[PDB]
Amino acid sequence: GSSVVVDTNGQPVSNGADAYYLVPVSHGHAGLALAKIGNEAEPRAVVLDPHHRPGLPVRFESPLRINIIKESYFLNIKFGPSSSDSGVWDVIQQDPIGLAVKVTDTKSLLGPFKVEKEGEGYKIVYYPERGQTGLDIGLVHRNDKYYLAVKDGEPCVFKIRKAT
Amino acid sequence: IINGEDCSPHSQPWQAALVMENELFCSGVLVHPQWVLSAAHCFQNSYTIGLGLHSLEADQEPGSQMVEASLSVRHPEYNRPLLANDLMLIKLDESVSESDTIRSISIASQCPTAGNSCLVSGWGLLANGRMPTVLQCVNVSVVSEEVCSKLYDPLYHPSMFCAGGGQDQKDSCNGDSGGPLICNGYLQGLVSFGKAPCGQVGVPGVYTNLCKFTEWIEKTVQA
Ligand SMILES: [Cl-]
Repeated sequence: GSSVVVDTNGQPVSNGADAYYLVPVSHGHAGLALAKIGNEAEPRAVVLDPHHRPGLPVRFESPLRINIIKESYFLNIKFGPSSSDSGVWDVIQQDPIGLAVKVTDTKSLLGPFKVEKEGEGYKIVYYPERGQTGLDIGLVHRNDKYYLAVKDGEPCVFKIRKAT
Repeated sequence: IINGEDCSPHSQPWQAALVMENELFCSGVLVHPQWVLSAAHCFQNSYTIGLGLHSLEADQEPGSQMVEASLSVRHPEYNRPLLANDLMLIKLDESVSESDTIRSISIASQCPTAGNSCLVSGWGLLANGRMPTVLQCVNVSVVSEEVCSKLYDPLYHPSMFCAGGGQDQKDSCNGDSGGPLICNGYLQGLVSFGKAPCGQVGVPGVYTNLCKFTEWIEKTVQA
């Protein structure tokens, strides 16, 4: 596929080497964070926290030895440094959210995500089988929180700001 | 190129740089005066290709050529299965003159031998995470199909071979895609993919297995 994912400065998004903020295009006041779903333990669900910005930055990782991300690549998305796989995103069936984005500490060679052009920025798309059709990542509201979750047709649209 | 060194200037005169607004994102290999071979995942609708380089400042590299290209042909089985058949041919807008610093290389017809010591070159990231100033080179050993398949199944396909994975942590890294793996004076592979992050102990890189595509290559270039 043609099209290269770019950051808010028009530069290609790097393959794993640099970290980026996912900035909601109409919720710039809100940042990505971790929250619980109800089962105490540690917080492992990804939310948009309206009161704390700019949020936890991400890296986009392909096993391809190219230094940029194209919209057609399957990716891992993760919190933290390159060297660690403690904050790797996966989508987990979980009451009462639905298919929630959650952090895990294991990673497939091909992650399940693509980043695809939508409106004024990008959406995250989940491809559980790594086939032709994927499901948009949107917001689901419960327990006073906004959880990242599969919401096909209702994506959350982000711009990608280099953590620089 | 992880844990290699500066190449001897212009010792790899088939090396091609693929650049986007004067930043490199992939390499390729001059295989014919009007054709560069690269990884299919590096596909772009048009290219700026640097030949004869050592540093990536063409302005500072006498004998270098920056040439335009718009036609590229991805192998028709690319990504079936996923990551497999990872080669494409770029036709340069005009033929290039061969010189002391710009030269075609022949492609191996024989498949790789486990234990064979081969050379990878590129301008990708270093062990320290920075980009190098000049073309890097490193020697890696071809790994058995048994060790390749155990590590990468179910994504191993015989359009791929593995190399590197030693204690020395020698490996390709991001930006080395599409560049050459040379064995015994022939082009044997293209940098393709591996585990991320690169350089892990015991995890070899994967390279396009060019001996399986010598007929598709000859036919595309001749059609
Ligand atoms: Cl901005």
